[PDB]
Amino acid sequence: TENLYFQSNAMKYVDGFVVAVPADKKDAYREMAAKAAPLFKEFGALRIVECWASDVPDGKVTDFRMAVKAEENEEVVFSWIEYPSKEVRDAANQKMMSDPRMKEFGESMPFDGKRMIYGGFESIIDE
Amino acid sequence: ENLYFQSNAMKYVDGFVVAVPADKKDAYREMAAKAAPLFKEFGALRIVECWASDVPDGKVTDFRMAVKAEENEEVVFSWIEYPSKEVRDAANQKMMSDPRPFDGKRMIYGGFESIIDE
Ligand code: NA
Ligand code: NA
Repeated sequence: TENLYFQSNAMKYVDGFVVAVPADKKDAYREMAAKAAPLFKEFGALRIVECWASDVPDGKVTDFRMAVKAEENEEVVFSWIEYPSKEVRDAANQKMMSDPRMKEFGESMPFDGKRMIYGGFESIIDE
Repeated sequence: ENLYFQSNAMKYVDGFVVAVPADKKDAYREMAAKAAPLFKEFGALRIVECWASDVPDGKVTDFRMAVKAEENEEVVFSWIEYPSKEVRDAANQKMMSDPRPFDGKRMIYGGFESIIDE
C-alpha cells in the first residue's frame, strides 16, 4: 500500500537487467522469476519487477532488440531489483550465488545468459 | 482466483536506457526532476532515473554497447510506471500534443507489461 516514508527512503540502488527470452518460454520464465523473487527479498531486495515486451520500437542506430541481439523467436524482457544501498545489493548477490536454491531451479535458464545485459545503478531521481 | 486483481494489479512500464556525457550528470538530473511532475500529472505512478555504478563490460552484449556509449559517456537506466498501457499511451500523447544533455537516437526505449512485481 502507498507509504510516502518508504516511497521516499527505501530504494537507493538498482540492478537492471535486459534479457532476450524465447516467446514460447514466457510461462517458464515467469515461473523461474517467481521462484527467484522471494529469495532476493530474503537477502535484502526491496522489490523485483520483470516486464515483457509490449510496444518496443525498432531503430536503425540502437534499440532494445539490438541491445540483447534478440533472435526472431525471442522477446525482450526489461527487469530490475531495488535495494536500499549498494552494500545490500552486493551482499544479496553474493548470497544468491552461494544458495543451492538457485543452483537448482536457476541453472535451467529459459534464456541465453550470454546475451543478457546487467549492471548496478545508483538512484538519482525517484519521484 | 480474483479477476479484479488479475485485471488491475500489474503495472505498465516505459523503460529507457540512455548514453549521457559523464560531465552532464547534474544537467541530466535537473532535466528529469523537471519532467517528473509533468509525467505524474499525466498519470505516471513513478519516475526513476539511475546512473551507472557497477556496469560490467561484455564481449557479446552489455549496457554500454546497448546505447553505443562513447568513452566520455555513462549509461542511465530509467523507467516510468503506469497503471496500464492506456494510461501510458494517454500520458505520452499528452507529452506529444500539449505542454512545454544526451544523444536521443542512441537512447533505447520501449513499453513493457509487468509480469512479476514482488
Ligand atoms: Na533495429
Ligand atoms: Na561479490
